[PDB]
Amino acid sequence: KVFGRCELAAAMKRHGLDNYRGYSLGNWVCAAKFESNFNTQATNRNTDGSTDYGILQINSRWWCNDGRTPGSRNLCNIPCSALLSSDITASVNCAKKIVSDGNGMNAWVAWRNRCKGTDVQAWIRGCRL
Ligand SMILES: CC(=O)N[C@@H]1[C@@H](O)[C@H](O[C@@H]2O[C@H](CO)[C@@H](O[C@@H]3O[C@H](CO)[C@@H](O)[C@H](O)[C@H]3NC(C)=O)[C@H](O)[C@H]2NC(C)=O)[C@@H](CO)O[C@H]1O
Ligand SMILES: [Cl-]
Ligand SMILES: [Cl-]
Ligand code: NA
Repeated sequence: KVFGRCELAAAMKRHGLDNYRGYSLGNWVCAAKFESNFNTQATNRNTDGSTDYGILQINSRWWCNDGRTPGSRNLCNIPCSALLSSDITASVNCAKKIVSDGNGMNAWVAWRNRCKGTDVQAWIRGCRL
Protein backbone atom coordinates (compact mmCIF):
# COMPACT_ATOMS: atom_id res chain seq x y z
CA LYS A 1 0.00 0.00 0.00
CA VAL A 2 1.09 3.57 -0.76
CA PHE A 3 -0.21 5.81 2.02
CA GLY A 4 -1.34 9.37 1.73
CA ARG A 5 0.42 11.90 3.94
CA CYS A 6 -2.48 12.60 6.32
CA GLU A 7 -3.66 8.98 6.16
CA LEU A 8 -0.27 7.85 7.45
CA ALA A 9 -0.13 10.58 10.10
CA ALA A 10 -3.49 9.43 11.47
CA ALA A 11 -2.44 5.77 11.47
CA MET A 12 0.83 6.51 13.28
CA LYS A 13 -0.99 8.63 15.87
CA ARG A 14 -3.49 5.83 16.50
CA HIS A 15 -0.54 3.49 17.12
CA GLY A 16 1.06 5.73 19.74
CA LEU A 17 3.97 7.38 17.90
CA ASP A 18 3.04 11.03 18.47
CA ASN A 19 5.68 12.27 20.95
CA TYR A 20 6.98 8.73 21.55
CA ARG A 21 10.33 9.26 23.31
CA GLY A 22 9.91 12.98 22.63
CA TYR A 23 9.64 12.78 18.81
CA SER A 24 6.63 14.69 17.48
CA LEU A 25 4.46 13.04 14.83
CA GLY A 26 5.95 15.20 12.08
CA ASN A 27 9.33 13.51 12.60
CA TRP A 28 7.87 10.06 11.89
CA VAL A 29 5.97 11.18 8.77
CA CYS A 30 9.08 12.91 7.41
CA ALA A 31 11.20 9.81 8.00
CA ALA A 32 8.65 7.60 6.22
CA LYS A 33 8.49 9.91 3.19
CA PHE A 34 12.23 9.85 2.55
CA GLU A 35 12.87 6.23 3.59
CA SER A 36 10.12 4.62 1.49
CA ASN A 37 8.00 7.30 -0.25
CA PHE A 38 5.12 6.04 1.95
CA ASN A 39 5.20 2.58 0.30
CA THR A 40 4.82 -0.38 2.66
CA GLN A 41 6.34 -2.73 0.05
CA ALA A 42 9.70 -0.94 -0.30
CA THR A 43 12.88 -3.02 -0.05
CA ASN A 44 16.52 -2.03 -0.55
CA ARG A 45 19.73 -4.06 -0.33
CA ASN A 46 22.74 -2.87 1.67
CA THR A 47 26.38 -3.42 0.74
CA ASP A 48 26.90 -5.79 3.69
CA GLY A 49 24.24 -8.19 2.37
CA SER A 50 21.45 -7.06 4.68
CA THR A 51 18.15 -5.64 3.41
CA ASP A 52 15.89 -2.80 4.63
CA TYR A 53 12.12 -3.48 4.69
CA GLY A 54 8.91 -1.51 4.69
CA ILE A 55 7.65 1.98 5.30
CA LEU A 56 10.45 2.69 7.82
CA GLN A 57 13.18 0.62 6.10
CA ILE A 58 14.05 -1.57 9.07
CA ASN A 59 17.36 -3.39 8.60
CA SER A 60 17.67 -7.18 8.67
CA ARG A 61 21.16 -7.12 10.20
CA TRP A 62 19.61 -6.14 13.54
CA TRP A 63 15.84 -6.16 13.74
CA CYS A 64 14.14 -8.91 11.69
CA ASN A 65 14.86 -12.29 10.11
CA ASP A 66 14.84 -12.74 6.32
CA GLY A 67 16.73 -16.06 6.19
CA ARG A 68 19.61 -14.63 4.15
CA THR A 69 21.58 -12.28 6.46
CA PRO A 70 24.14 -14.61 8.10
CA GLY A 71 25.15 -13.78 11.64
CA SER A 72 22.39 -11.21 12.12
CA ARG A 73 20.13 -10.50 15.07
CA ASN A 74 16.34 -10.55 15.16
CA LEU A 75 15.74 -8.04 17.94
CA CYS A 76 12.10 -7.40 17.01
CA ASN A 77 11.52 -11.18 16.75
CA ILE A 78 9.62 -11.08 13.46
CA PRO A 79 10.02 -12.20 9.84
CA CYS A 80 11.07 -9.22 7.76
CA SER A 81 8.15 -9.96 5.43
CA ALA A 82 5.75 -8.94 8.22
CA LEU A 83 7.11 -5.39 7.85
CA LEU A 84 5.75 -5.12 4.29
CA SER A 85 2.06 -5.44 5.21
CA SER A 86 -0.61 -2.84 4.50
CA ASP A 87 -1.11 -2.88 8.29
CA ILE A 88 1.71 -0.86 9.86
CA THR A 89 1.37 -2.36 13.35
CA ALA A 90 4.47 -4.56 13.08
CA SER A 91 6.60 -1.75 11.65
CA VAL A 92 5.44 0.66 14.35
CA ASN A 93 6.03 -1.76 17.24
CA CYS A 94 9.54 -2.55 16.03
CA ALA A 95 10.29 1.15 15.44
CA LYS A 96 9.42 1.82 19.09
CA LYS A 97 12.15 -0.61 20.10
CA ILE A 98 14.68 0.90 17.70
CA VAL A 99 14.20 4.50 18.80
CA SER A 100 14.55 3.43 22.45
CA ASP A 101 17.88 1.68 21.83
CA GLY A 102 20.13 4.67 22.59
CA ASN A 103 20.52 6.69 19.39
CA GLY A 104 16.95 7.94 19.03
CA MET A 105 15.85 8.62 15.47
CA ASN A 106 19.45 8.92 14.27
CA ALA A 107 19.02 5.19 13.49
CA TRP A 108 17.22 6.40 10.33
CA VAL A 109 19.81 7.88 7.98
CA ALA A 110 17.27 9.84 5.92
CA TRP A 111 15.81 11.39 9.09
CA ARG A 112 19.24 12.54 10.21
CA ASN A 113 20.09 13.99 6.79
CA ARG A 114 16.71 15.37 5.62
CA CYS A 115 14.37 15.85 8.62
CA LYS A 116 16.50 16.64 11.67
CA GLY A 117 16.59 20.38 12.31
CA THR A 118 13.85 21.19 9.79
CA ASP A 119 10.29 22.34 10.45
CA VAL A 120 8.88 18.83 10.70
CA GLN A 121 5.45 20.11 11.79
CA ALA A 122 4.77 21.02 8.15
CA TRP A 123 4.41 17.30 7.38
CA ILE A 124 1.12 17.13 9.31
CA ARG A 125 -0.30 20.47 8.12
CA GLY A 126 -3.96 20.32 7.15
CA CYS A 127 -4.56 16.82 8.53
CA ARG A 128 -7.58 15.90 10.65
CA LEU A 129 -5.97 14.30 13.70
C1 LIG B 1 16.02 1.64 10.97
C2 LIG B 1 17.23 0.76 11.02
O1 LIG B 1 17.14 -0.46 10.90
N1 LIG B 1 18.40 1.38 11.19
C3 LIG B 1 19.68 0.70 11.25
C4 LIG B 1 20.41 1.05 12.55
O2 LIG B 1 19.71 0.48 13.65
C5 LIG B 1 21.85 0.53 12.54
O3 LIG B 1 22.59 1.19 13.57
C6 LIG B 1 23.05 0.32 14.62
O4 LIG B 1 21.99 -0.07 15.49
C7 LIG B 1 22.41 -0.88 16.60
C8 LIG B 1 21.16 -1.31 17.32
O5 LIG B 1 20.39 -0.19 17.73
C9 LIG B 1 23.36 -0.07 17.47
O6 LIG B 1 23.77 -0.85 18.60
C10 LIG B 1 23.40 -0.19 19.83
O7 LIG B 1 24.23 0.97 20.11
C11 LIG B 1 23.88 1.66 21.32
C12 LIG B 1 24.79 2.86 21.42
O8 LIG B 1 25.36 3.20 20.17
C13 LIG B 1 24.00 0.72 22.52
O9 LIG B 1 23.55 1.41 23.68
C14 LIG B 1 23.15 -0.53 22.30
O10 LIG B 1 23.36 -1.44 23.37
C15 LIG B 1 23.52 -1.19 20.98
N2 LIG B 1 22.68 -2.36 20.74
C16 LIG B 1 23.16 -3.54 20.37
C17 LIG B 1 22.15 -4.63 20.17
O11 LIG B 1 24.36 -3.73 20.19
C18 LIG B 1 24.56 0.34 16.64
O12 LIG B 1 25.43 1.17 17.41
C19 LIG B 1 24.11 1.11 15.40
N3 LIG B 1 25.25 1.42 14.56
C20 LIG B 1 25.46 2.63 14.02
C21 LIG B 1 26.69 2.76 13.17
O13 LIG B 1 24.69 3.57 14.20
C22 LIG B 1 22.56 0.85 11.22
C23 LIG B 1 23.90 0.19 11.09
O14 LIG B 1 23.78 -1.22 10.99
O15 LIG B 1 21.76 0.41 10.11
C24 LIG B 1 20.53 1.07 10.04
O16 LIG B 1 19.86 0.74 8.87
CL1 LIG C 1 5.11 17.53 14.47
CL1 LIG D 1 16.47 10.98 21.81
NA1 NA E 1 18.37 -10.63 11.05
